[PDB]
Amino acid sequence: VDQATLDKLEAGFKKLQEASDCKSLLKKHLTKDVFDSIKNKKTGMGATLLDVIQSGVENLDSGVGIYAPDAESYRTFGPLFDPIIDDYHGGFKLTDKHPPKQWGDINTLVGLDPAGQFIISTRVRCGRSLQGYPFNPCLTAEQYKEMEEKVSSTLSSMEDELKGTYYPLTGMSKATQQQLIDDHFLFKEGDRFLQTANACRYWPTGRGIFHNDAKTFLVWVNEEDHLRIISMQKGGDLKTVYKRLVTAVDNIESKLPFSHDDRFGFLTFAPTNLGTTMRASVHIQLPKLAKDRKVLEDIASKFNLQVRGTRGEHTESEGGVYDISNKRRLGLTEYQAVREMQDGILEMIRMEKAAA
Ligand SMILES: Nc1ncnc2c1ncn2[C@@H]1O[C@H](COP(=O)(O)OP(=O)(O)O)[C@@H](O)[C@H]1O
Ligand SMILES: NC(=[NH2+])NCCC[C@H](N)C(=O)O
Ligand SMILES: [Cl-]
Ligand SMILES: [Mg+2]
Repeated sequence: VDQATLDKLEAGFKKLQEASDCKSLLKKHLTKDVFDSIKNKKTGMGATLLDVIQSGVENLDSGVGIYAPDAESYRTFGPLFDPIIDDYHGGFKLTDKHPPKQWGDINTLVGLDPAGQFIISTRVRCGRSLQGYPFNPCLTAEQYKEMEEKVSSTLSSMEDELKGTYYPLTGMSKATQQQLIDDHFLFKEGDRFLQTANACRYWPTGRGIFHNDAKTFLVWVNEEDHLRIISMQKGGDLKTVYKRLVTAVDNIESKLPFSHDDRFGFLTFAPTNLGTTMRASVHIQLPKLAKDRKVLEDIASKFNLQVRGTRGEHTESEGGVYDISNKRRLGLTEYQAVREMQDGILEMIRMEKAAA
């Protein structure tokens, strides 16, 4: 590590202290004992502790605040990642090791809201990393194009329900883009947390979205992760949604080599998406229980569920519509993950029905 870097790190660490109102896991776990212990480390690709915490330092409002420039970062800066991963994922020790991929008995899933008075839509996604490629911050503009090439090709061989067209962000009309974002299909453009983590370089080169005409199956290309395999649709038919995602992933996995860590499961750019990389969500309306986003969040937390705005994380709820999903992704199976969301939603719906 050079000198200019340490200057910004020492300056960054101090900033986290003078932010009495900062509640990010970064501040909560980057002790002076942890800071000094690794701030002088660098990875084979030149990633430093600054490339890891820069986003959380510049955005005190972050909930986590860090990212892994390359797979090696997860271990080079273990002292910092390890405790953050443990806290977030509901308890993941140092000796712990994520379990083997297990979709589970899909047949055991049920409809989330029959009467259809609360649930608007259901969605489940996973994240994958192409072997041979580092994470965003370590990518060259040429690598974004290479990766875009590989993924688009592999997806052109999707058949039946999973058959669709790849739409590059480069050349996409502002109208088409804005609509796909507003319809909750396409990832938003320019996220401050990602920008400051240098995850958006050369934008929009190599970025794109693949999806079948129904747009119930989608693959985000080069946003936060190399790939994001999405399955979504209106209603609470979690069974179908999950089943579809499973089909897609198993198929895609037989064609593209994805990075998998003996301990962290499937590797991702961010620590909250490790392991199963699964975020099973629903856009739900709970008028009585959501009489204060805060009281709703306290309820959901008891079920290991997370609450997000209608347009995604770091956004507000629009017209009572909230994004509730399983928070944990590492330390449990795909099946267990999707189940925490299922079980959690079923109870909250009940609590809502009995609510005064
Ligand atoms: N259950 C859902 N129904 C419809 N859209 C969803 C659903 N869950 C999330 N979304 C949409 O996914 C997009 C990305 O949201 P974000 O919070 O970044 O989640 P992620 O990165 O895990 O996919 C946003 O448009 C959000 O509105
Ligand atoms: N997509 C994600 N990694 N979301 C969770 C972290 C988001 C942001 N870096 C924060 O810590 O607030
Ligand atoms: Cl994260
Ligand atoms: Mg996202």
